[PDB]
Amino acid sequence: SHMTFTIDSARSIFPNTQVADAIPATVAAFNQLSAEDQLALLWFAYTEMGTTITPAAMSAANMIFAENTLNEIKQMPALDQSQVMCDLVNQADSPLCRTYSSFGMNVKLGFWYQLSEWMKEGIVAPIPEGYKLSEDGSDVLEAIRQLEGGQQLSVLRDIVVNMGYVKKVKEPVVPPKDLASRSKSSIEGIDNPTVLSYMDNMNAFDFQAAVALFAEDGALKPPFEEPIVGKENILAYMNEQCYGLKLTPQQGVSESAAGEFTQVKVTGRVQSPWFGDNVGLNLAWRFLLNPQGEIFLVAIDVLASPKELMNLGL
Ligand SMILES: CC1=C(/C=C/C(C)=C/C=C/C(C)=C/C=C/C=C(C)/C=C/C=C(C)/C=C/C2=C(C)C(=O)CCC2(C)C)C(C)(C)CCC1
Repeated sequence: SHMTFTIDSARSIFPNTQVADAIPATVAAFNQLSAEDQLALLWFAYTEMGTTITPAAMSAANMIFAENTLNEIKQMPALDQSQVMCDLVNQADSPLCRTYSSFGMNVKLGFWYQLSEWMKEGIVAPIPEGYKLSEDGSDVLEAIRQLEGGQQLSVLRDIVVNMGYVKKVKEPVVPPKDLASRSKSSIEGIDNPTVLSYMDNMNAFDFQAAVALFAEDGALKPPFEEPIVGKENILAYMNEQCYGLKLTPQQGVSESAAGEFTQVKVTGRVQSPWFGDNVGLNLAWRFLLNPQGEIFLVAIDVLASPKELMNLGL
């Protein structure tokens, strides 16, 4: 009397999948730096991207939620403005740091975008002119710079959402696309209707229909994060982060797994609404589907290199 799979065990499907281990490795080294090296580093890392980041639409959609905090920061004198940003990057326990944690990912990113423009403008205390990183800061920055552009964005995203204090409810409601404006996924080697439905629903921003594909104890595991377990939790996450994505699943493989479960690996690209033209992250989706065809786990990973797109069969 036992269990074929746990979420823990499920997470080992498809072991020859190389993830971009350098992303969290670099975030971990970033976390050892001083607050002033940290903010300067993000300044340099952010600013480097230039055109790669398309900040305009997402900022606009999300700014209602950050407006009051931002304007409160706007009215502070420079030394208070610096101190608040130091509090966020240090993960201090302040009411502002807690309000920051309650913001949705896209609100957090629009917040920092606004601070980036005001810093440029000198409405917010900028990074001191000619500020120069420590040897350790400099090294984290070169590590970032060695990554593919999408992976650098992953670093930035990871750092941003983990600032402030450690239920994300302050985000906009998601409009699903019109029924007349949706796209049907085609994946080479794969006809699995759960997988195609996951792709199509996610692409249409129909997160009720995507959550409906999961088991009651099913789980969605983002890149470098713990699994999110159960429909209410998965829907909440999808509302926070999955608006505006263009998923391009390209290939995959299906195999039977123990106890009439089915294991499905897909590789492809995502484009975030924050990304430019031709920026995509290469992803794996690794599904474990129970015998009833429902998602017990889907695990999304950023791939180490484009070589991993065709790492499929066994
Ligand atoms: C901080 C800071 C500053 C400003 C920083 C700014 C302004 C940063 C902007 C960064 C941005 C805009 C990054 C955006 C990145 C987006 C990424 C990398 C998203 C990837 C998405 C993926 C991989 C999604 C895939 C998924 C799929 C396909 C699924 O099947 C299910 C869900 C999910 C897993 C989500 C300044 C300069 C002031 C200095 C002081 C501190």
